[PDB]
Amino acid sequence: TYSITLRVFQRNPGRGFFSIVEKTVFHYANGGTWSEAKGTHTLTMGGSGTSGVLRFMSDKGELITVAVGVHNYKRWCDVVTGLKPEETALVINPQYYNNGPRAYTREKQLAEYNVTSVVGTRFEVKYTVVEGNNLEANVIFS
Amino acid sequence: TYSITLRVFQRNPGRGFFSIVEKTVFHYANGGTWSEAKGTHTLTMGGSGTSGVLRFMSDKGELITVAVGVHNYKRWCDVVTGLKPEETALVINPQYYNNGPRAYTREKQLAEYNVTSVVGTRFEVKYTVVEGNNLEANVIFS
Amino acid sequence: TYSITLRVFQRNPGRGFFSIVEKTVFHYANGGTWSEAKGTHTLTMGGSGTSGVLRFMSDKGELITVAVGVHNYKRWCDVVTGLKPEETALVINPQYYNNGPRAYTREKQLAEYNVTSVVGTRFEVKYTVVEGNNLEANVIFS
Amino acid sequence: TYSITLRVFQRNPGRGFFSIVEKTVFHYANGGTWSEAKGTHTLTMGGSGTSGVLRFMSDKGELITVAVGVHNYKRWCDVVTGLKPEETALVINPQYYNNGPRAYTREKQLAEYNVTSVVGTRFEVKYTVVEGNNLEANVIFS
Ligand SMILES: CC(=O)N[C@@H]1[C@@H](O[C@@H]2O[C@H](CO)[C@H](O)[C@H](O)[C@H]2O)[C@@H](O)[C@@H](CO)O[C@@H]1O
Ligand SMILES: CC(=O)N[C@@H]1[C@@H](O[C@@H]2O[C@H](CO)[C@H](O)[C@H](O)[C@H]2O)[C@@H](O)[C@@H](CO)O[C@@H]1O
Ligand SMILES: CC(=O)N[C@@H]1[C@@H](O[C@@H]2O[C@H](CO)[C@H](O)[C@H](O)[C@H]2O)[C@@H](O)[C@@H](CO)O[C@@H]1O
Ligand SMILES: CC(=O)N[C@@H]1[C@@H](O[C@@H]2O[C@H](CO)[C@H](O)[C@H](O)[C@H]2O)[C@@H](O)[C@@H](CO)O[C@@H]1O
Repeated sequence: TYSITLRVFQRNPGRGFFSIVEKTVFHYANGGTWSEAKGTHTLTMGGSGTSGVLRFMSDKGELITVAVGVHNYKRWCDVVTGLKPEETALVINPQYYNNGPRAYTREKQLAEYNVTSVVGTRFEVKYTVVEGNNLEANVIFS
Repeated sequence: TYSITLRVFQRNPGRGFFSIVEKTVFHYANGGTWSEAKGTHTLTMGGSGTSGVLRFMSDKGELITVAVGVHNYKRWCDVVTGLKPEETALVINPQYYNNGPRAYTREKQLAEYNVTSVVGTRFEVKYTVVEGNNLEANVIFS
Repeated sequence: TYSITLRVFQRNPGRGFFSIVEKTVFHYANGGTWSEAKGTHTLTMGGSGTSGVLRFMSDKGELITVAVGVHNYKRWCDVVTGLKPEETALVINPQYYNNGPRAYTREKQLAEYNVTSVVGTRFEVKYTVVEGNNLEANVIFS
Repeated sequence: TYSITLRVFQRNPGRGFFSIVEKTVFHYANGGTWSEAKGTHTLTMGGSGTSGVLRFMSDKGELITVAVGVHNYKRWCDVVTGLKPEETALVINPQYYNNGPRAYTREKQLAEYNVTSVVGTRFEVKYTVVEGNNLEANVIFS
């Protein structure tokens, strides 16, 4: 199995304050489960080849998704911003598979990704433990 | 908009103890969001015609999903038990739409549903506020 | 160290739904901390001879406290019901020490305790692991 | 009633990640309760003249407390760092009253306070709504 444990850092009150509004797990690799402990979020997966998505909403209405997973035994991540209300995590997570429009991002196996949204919010995912089965990453909103 | 607020009642320690491992929102009706407050869980939706699923896992390994939504201006619900690890909420939620195998259950517009699983766990969903836009239901594991 | 992990079972929607409104840790035995994981609550203490209290409020307005700790290397518990708003856990926890009015209950070192409040709500604390340093109990509201 | 709603911002992963390990409510002004909603924390009090404390622990072992309250109809705040394990929030909260050693900080009725701990962690409490009965503050760790 693989696990990915996320710590969420929100840096800048001017961007508003984000909370989780959805959590999905893709069905490959015998699926997986999200759990929470001590304010952290862990995705546990049945092997290499699947992923999960957290969707966040800010108190200013901004919607963004963070995807993490393991592809061919290496971690990957992506952040999608500027989402419409109908673009739920249930819509987004499958887009990384079955030759969907985001598959290329999964294939990159990124240990770090940075993107800034249409309303100016800075997002970074950065793995702090980048190899092995017990992976760790910081999700930073700025 | 419609909201459905759930209170989870776990009755019987012999069944183990369940926690939420996934939360999905279907993309119809401009989507929606899950939120938590005072130990309760609220699905807020952009109109009639969509839904969301909570997947639960017990500390004895049992996996079950609870689906709630609004179909043609009336609440509906379903509970699916005996799930395999690969049958995530991401798999289950869409099965209520696009002529999927669970669409019939949504169409019933049930205000109450009772089912007992293969390992003997009793599940009930019961709406306590059954009409209007601010719906309320108890989810009982027994 | 000693830890006590609690699982909260709520049986009867007629009593309303309870959530935690305060958590205290008494200062003996190098204190301790509350943490949450997978819907469970763990009090971790620096040794035998201290305790902590969760105060709960129901959505029907009922206030009650659950105390757990270790006294002379054996677990103990208590439940206090019918609290007034000013009787916070900060008031209650110290009453088990310094010859306070609740010390007698700590001294009993109970592995189980049952009480019914004046409004008819049944409360039970029952330890399912009653010996050693990694203690476990169910807290049952009914 | 007075309420104080807190949003917690953590800026700098180098300081580690903090989670709440205790929440107290002082017994004056008919007490009060802590609640959580959408990742925010609200202290609801029966009137002016009381307070509550959140104690946080980082995953690097640092212990700190944040006190908020209303004194003579104006908000107040304080932060105490470098705590030993036995200095729980149960010890700290009462120190703001009965001519205790921290009363002077309550009496200042501060809308903002900044402190850096001996290990280099910056803490700020800043009220964003500083008047009326529905007060709001950001708690920033850096
Ligand atoms: C080893 C690995 O990461 N493989 C990835 C695939 O994962 C496998 O997918 C199959 C279903 O096709 C099955 O669920 C396996 O258990 C799982 O390991 C899959 O994610 C593909 C997607 O393009 O990438 C890798 O091949
Ligand atoms: C009024 C209502 O509940 N209608 C249901 C449909 O919901 C609509 O679906 C469309 C997309 O087809 C769109 O998203 C609308 O905003 C939404 O109201 C849909 O759920 C169907 C599924 O069979 O049932 C009703 O017709
Ligand atoms: C071993 C044990 O449980 N002792 C209990 C006491 O606990 C000790 O208390 C002292 C403070 O007086 C100190 O904090 C120690 O670290 C702690 O172990 C205490 O709880 C008394 C209360 O009457 O009961 C036992 O003796
Ligand atoms: C109006 C106000 O904020 N008064 C503060 C006091 O609060 C009152 O305290 C008494 C108990 O002595 C009682 O609990 C009241 O209900 C409460 O309003 C108290 O906090 C003092 C502490 O020095 O400060 C103000 O006077």
